[PDB]
Amino acid sequence: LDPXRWK
Amino acid sequence: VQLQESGGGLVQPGGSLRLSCAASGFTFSNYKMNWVRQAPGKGLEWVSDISQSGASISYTGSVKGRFTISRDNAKNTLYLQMNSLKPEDTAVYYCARCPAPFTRDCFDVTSTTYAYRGQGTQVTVS
Amino acid sequence: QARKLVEQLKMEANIDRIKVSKAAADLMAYCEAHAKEDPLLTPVPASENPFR
Amino acid sequence: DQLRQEAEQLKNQIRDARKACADQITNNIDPVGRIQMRTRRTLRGHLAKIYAMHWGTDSRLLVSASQDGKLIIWDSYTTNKVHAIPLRSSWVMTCAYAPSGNYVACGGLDNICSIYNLKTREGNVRVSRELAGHTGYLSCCRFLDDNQIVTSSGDTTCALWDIETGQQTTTFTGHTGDVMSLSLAPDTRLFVSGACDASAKLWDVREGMCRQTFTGHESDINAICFFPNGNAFATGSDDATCRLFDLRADQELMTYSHDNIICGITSVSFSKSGRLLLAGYDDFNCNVWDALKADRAGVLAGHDNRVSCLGVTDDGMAVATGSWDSFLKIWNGS
Amino acid sequence: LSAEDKAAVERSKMIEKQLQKDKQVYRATHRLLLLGADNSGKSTIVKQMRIYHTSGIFETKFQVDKVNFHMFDVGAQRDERRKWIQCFNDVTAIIFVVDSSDYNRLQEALNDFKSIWNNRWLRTISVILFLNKQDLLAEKVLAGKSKIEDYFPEFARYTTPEDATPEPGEDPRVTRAKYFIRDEFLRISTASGDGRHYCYPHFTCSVDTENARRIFNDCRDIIQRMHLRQYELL
Amino acid sequence: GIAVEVFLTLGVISLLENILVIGAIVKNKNLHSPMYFFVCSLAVADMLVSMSSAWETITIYLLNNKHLVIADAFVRHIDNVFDSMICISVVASMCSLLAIAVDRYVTIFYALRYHHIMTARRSGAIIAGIWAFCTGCGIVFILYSESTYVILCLISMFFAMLFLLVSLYIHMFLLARTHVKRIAALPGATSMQGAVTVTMLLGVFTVCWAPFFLHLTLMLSCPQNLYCSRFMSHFNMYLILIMCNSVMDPLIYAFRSQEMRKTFKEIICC
Ligand SMILES: [Ca+2]
Repeated sequence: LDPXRWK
Repeated sequence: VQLQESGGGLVQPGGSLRLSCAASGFTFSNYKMNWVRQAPGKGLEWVSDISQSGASISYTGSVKGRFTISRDNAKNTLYLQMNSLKPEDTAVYYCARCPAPFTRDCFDVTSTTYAYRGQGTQVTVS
Repeated sequence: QARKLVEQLKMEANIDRIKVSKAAADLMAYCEAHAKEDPLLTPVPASENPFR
Repeated sequence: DQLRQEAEQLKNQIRDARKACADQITNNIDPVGRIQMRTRRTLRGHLAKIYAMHWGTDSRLLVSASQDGKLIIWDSYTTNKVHAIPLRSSWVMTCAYAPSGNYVACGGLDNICSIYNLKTREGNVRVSRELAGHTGYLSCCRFLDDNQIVTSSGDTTCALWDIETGQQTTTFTGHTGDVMSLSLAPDTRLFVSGACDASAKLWDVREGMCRQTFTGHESDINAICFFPNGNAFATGSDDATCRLFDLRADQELMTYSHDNIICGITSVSFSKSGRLLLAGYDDFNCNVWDALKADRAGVLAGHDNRVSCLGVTDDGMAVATGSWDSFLKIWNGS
Repeated sequence: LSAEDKAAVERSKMIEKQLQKDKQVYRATHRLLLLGADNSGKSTIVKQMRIYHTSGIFETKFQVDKVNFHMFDVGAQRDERRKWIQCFNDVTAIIFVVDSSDYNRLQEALNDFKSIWNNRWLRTISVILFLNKQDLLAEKVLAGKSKIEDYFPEFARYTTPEDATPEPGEDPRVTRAKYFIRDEFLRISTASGDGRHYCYPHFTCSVDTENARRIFNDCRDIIQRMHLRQYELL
Repeated sequence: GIAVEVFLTLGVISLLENILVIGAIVKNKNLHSPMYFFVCSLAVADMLVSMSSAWETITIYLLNNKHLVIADAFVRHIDNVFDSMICISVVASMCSLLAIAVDRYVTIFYALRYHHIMTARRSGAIIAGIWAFCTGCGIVFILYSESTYVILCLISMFFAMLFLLVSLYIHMFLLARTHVKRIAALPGATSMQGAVTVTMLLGVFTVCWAPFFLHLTLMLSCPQNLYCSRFMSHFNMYLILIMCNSVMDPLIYAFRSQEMRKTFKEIICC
């Protein structure tokens, strides 16, 4: 559950 | 509504005249006004133009500079001062209002019949 | 046209004229009557009002 | 000179007689109060400015005319489009609904009045008669009955016709400027027409000559209608005013204008009781005036463009309103 | 729910289908108001592009590149026009024809343009101008009679504008007079409004072809300028 | 969070205007041209971007803190749902914006034949097709993350759509310049307005997601580089700019034409 995607 | 034009007559070339038009039945201040002349053997041609409160003044090319036009909305009387006449100025002069107040264009002053126009004053040059 | 205008004006002037107060009373009376039937001066209930 | 002097003397006598009988600080009549007017239906389907609309006799059908060249019969109850007649010329300026409902008349810049029979039900609507004979644009056609139309024109003349034969019957030639609107009296015998010159005249369709002449305006008269009884009529003029002329007094009674209002009046109509004078204006919204007390009574806002059409129903339930926004609006009181 | 109401909604649906079909063809056609004077060849202008194909109005439907213009000339009306011109509040353009080879009644041609320009219900309306009968002007100034300075005192202290594009083999005095006449109307045009409408003057003769393409192109420019101004891009 | 509100206020700000931009399309009758339908689609996609990103941020703040406990398998799926909604919304926002640009270009360059080219029914069909394609892409792009092809497509979309959005407005501005050079040569009578308009439209679209897509393409070009790593470390404010676009776009499309402002003030009266 990380912010936005492709971080 | 009736516009009565005063003055008129026969004057030698180079004379002077004062044409006073009195208007009744409406608020004189809100209406653009014009002078239209009709020469014998010709239709009516527009001559002079004054806005609601003397803000703008205009003339046809043959009349620029010579004749002058002013308003007397307090006296409800419009004035045309005539000087340095020419043989082509022998005509009938009509003070024409234009249809609607608060309006910067005026239609049908030159028309064959206008709903409310002066009877006219004849001016003749010897 | 001058003669026609004169004759029209002369049969216009001779017309009898009723007082202005009489015309005002006529308008007031016809407004007071026929008033409660006017659907816009007095709006009608929506049951009998096809425009809801 | 002698004829002009006689005319001036007659005018002076008329003015003296009229001002002699001029006998309003009257608090007895109650104010109407603020008029609450709500759009119930909004009629959509016209393609361009609505410039003419006439109510039906059953107070449910109506005819509307639009510069797309379309005469639409609407059912104001269910908003259903009853009829859609494509006109021969798209510059229609007036429309008529025959009091029997059998016929619609329309006319415009083509100087003719076209008649359509509504009740055929074999194919679709057709043109029954193209009454030609005007040399100016038609401003207001109306039906006396199924076989007589009165017609205003932009050739200064009104005309009473006969649809069956196709030719004029009477001609009314007292106006100097273009005639813009005529209203049939309730008794349906004399009609009143208002012109570009600030004059409105009665006309008896039997004889065909002026009965009275009415002045007091300062510019063009765009719209006219009768008070519910055939004793008065209101004109809306291009100098941003309305005036009420009564025949018996043969003079002025009440003038309706505001310092705020600066634009001319495009349509005038009367409610069933005659207490609500409805006038469409150039500044895009209708205004309802109180006829008696001569004050503001309410506004009809909602039209994006100039209000051209304004017709109350026969029973007084609805108030249609066309405009250059291309929409008709049925209004009502809550 | 009822059978009669069913039929009512049925033909109302059919009518609205027809109305949408008519809306498509109505909004894709462009309506022109043709105006002029008795000496201004409106009739010859109409019956020169007529190939593109008691009554109080005449309608010419012509087609340039499948845009389907409807030009509405006005016949058999009274001389007054303060009332029936408001019907053309929504036209693409007013095509104004002038006869600027008379010098006498050119003045009320000027006041006529000034009235069309300065009228509400026409403030957004662009006026195309055809200064018709240019050969009359050329032959009238070549002969050396009836000088313009007699009727217009400011033609003496007027010079041919820099932007002017005279046709080759054309006298300088005739083009000076021509562009002075054009610039009088242009001076009236570029004096009122704020980008709402523009004048599009042309020089046309009596037998000039490609006259319809001029309404086509100036209508394209009118529509483009209106869009560019609403997108705040101009 | 320490600065969690930066993902919330902006989203809440999208409430105050992106709803209205929708409401102003279905309340005024004459705002039913294709362009304003595309504007409404833009507002819908911008609201979806804002809400989906804000809800993912709130979920992340809750889970990583001690305010909620939940199994990890369901966390992965709720993560995928939030991400897919965000990606759908982003691609729909970009597609709607390009549709507004194409509608304006066609309205000007095909000025007379426009109504025989595009009607409101065709605009509804285009909006439906755009949202269908965008939902499909926003599903596929996150059912398959971590694949260089998906990031490659999500970058090629932005590049090939920025290029078109720029070129259409450059042609439009050069035409408007050919017009102002003709208005200026009129007896008796500047491209600054056009230049500032083109600048604002082409720069709001860049200062808002040039950085996020540059970060995406740097993650596949120089991940083993400190120069690019210091860039990628600001993915937080890249997301912030992604959200700020959903505030800027209504101001630069629907808050400028006077008809939209009129219906907006009619709304604010009530
Ligand atoms: Ca995520």
